[PDB]
Amino acid sequence: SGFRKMAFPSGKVEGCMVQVTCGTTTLNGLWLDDVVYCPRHVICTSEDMLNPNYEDLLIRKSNHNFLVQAGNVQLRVIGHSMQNCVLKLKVDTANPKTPKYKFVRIQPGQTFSVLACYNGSPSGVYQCAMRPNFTIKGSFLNGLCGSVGFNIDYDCVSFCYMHHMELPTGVHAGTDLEGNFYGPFVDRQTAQAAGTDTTITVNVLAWLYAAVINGDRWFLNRFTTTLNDFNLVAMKYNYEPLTQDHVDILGPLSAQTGIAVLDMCASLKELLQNGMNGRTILGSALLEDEFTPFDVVRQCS
Amino acid sequence: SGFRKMAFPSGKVEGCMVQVTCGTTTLNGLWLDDVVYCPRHVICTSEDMLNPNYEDLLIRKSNHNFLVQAGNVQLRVIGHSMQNCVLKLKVDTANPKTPKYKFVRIQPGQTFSVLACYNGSPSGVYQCAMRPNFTIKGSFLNGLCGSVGFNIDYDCVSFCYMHHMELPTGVHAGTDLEGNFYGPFVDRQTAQAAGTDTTITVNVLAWLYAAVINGDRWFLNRFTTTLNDFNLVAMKYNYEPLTQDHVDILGPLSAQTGIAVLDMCASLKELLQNGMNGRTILGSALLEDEFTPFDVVRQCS
Repeated sequence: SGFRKMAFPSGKVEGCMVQVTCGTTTLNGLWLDDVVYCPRHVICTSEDMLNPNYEDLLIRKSNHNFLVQAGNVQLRVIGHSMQNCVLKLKVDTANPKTPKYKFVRIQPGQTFSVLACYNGSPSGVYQCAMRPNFTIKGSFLNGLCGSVGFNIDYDCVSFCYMHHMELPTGVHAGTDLEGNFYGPFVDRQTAQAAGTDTTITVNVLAWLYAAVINGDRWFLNRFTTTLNDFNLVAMKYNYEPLTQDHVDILGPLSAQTGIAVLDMCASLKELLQNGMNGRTILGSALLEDEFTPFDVVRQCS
Repeated sequence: SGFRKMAFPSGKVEGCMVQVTCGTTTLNGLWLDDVVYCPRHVICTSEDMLNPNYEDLLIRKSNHNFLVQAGNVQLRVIGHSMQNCVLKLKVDTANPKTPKYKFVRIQPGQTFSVLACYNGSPSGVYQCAMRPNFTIKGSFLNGLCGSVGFNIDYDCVSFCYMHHMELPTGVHAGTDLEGNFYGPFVDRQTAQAAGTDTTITVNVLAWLYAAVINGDRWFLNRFTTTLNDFNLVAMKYNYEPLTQDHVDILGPLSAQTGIAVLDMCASLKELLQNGMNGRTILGSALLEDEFTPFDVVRQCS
């Protein structure tokens, strides 16, 4: 039938985006209260990025080397500090548009919205997943460093990602808002390998439930299986192993559709082995894994 | 490789969404200056919708039957008026959050962002195309009547769509902001057929250019063709005919990639006839038609 990825409304985040320029390098910053968060690599020349000593580089910089703009306004940097891979630029003006917010570190396979920004100006909003190997796919953040990923729960913006770099493979890597990289990556222009990526099994199951809910059910069979038997097949097709926590997470969708989680696992098992025979599910010719069980519940209920 | 659909930042639209309740029916309204725009079918009972005389129904209603809420605020309806299929509720308070805006009527095959809203509260943002048959696919606006589609150019929000209804097939139908339906549809609960849908040829070509730009070029062949010869094949696979205006529209992408528009048409011709042989283009197993040439230019340049 049809099922679209949905991003959170970006309004609350838009009012926090600023421009941070240092030398010939301009990237995006996040302005929350009297602090502007941005990738520490803003201080690096192209040469510096090859093997930066950030401690030593940061020391040479002065406040007045950091040009922070919010629209047409110029915010004066009062003090600069480094927390892991993120720079914290203290300013004398609290952002009046600061929303209720938390910093959160998300798990692999979870989803969030990214407000893609160029030089402090919002350009667009994307929905994406953190891959099991802690990268983001889609070639949508190229040179848009400092753009942030988030989720909105009630009135609160939970910031979970800040874009730092493209790996040589083109995939995106970044940090949480405390500047800790997702995955084994470092903010240096060197060869770095992402792990083997795997398909997010729980998400694919969620999406199949979505398909049933939307009347697209051709793939449903009258088999069931055990987690153990299913996971043998999963490993073969580079699917993340399915846990009891995952099964527990899928309960509401199982209850809504009257399809036991392990029965849905049996239908996936058959799709993996036989393919889709030139057929589509929710208008897609492949199995989609960037919708969480929560995403499906929110959109389908 | 990878290429994600991007919605416009929704902030400017978020501040315009209101709740309009009439009887047991609650839907979304657009609050611009001292006017609230919403589907006229808000005044209809479930029974009324089967065959409404809107003129007669509107007459029975009074201002005080229209409950208009902006967050926790209650806006008093000063006067109510009907322009085609949209109700215009005059209020005594101008929206202080009114952005620079235009009302525009878009062409079939064009794209826009939809701020999906439930009862005046923004829930999410989607990117979509107006199908050649003047419907919207994706089952994302169900019961979210009054949600609006838009584009943002510079500082200006160009409103182009207001959601009214799902056709019995489940696809979405709606109007421009002057209340003129897109396509042959009416705001009545009766059987209505959408035209045969066709694939948006110019958009598919745009997306192939996108694929080349992102290093995914396996489908490129050393053939060319004429518009006439191509369009013979297109008609066979229910593709929109390609015009010189379309070719002219694709010029910048042709210039960026060094691939003549008619040469790209020849590669599409081959994809249509032979399929994709279990291969993907930009991570998709089918030919995507919801990215305009403009969308591709904005995202890839």
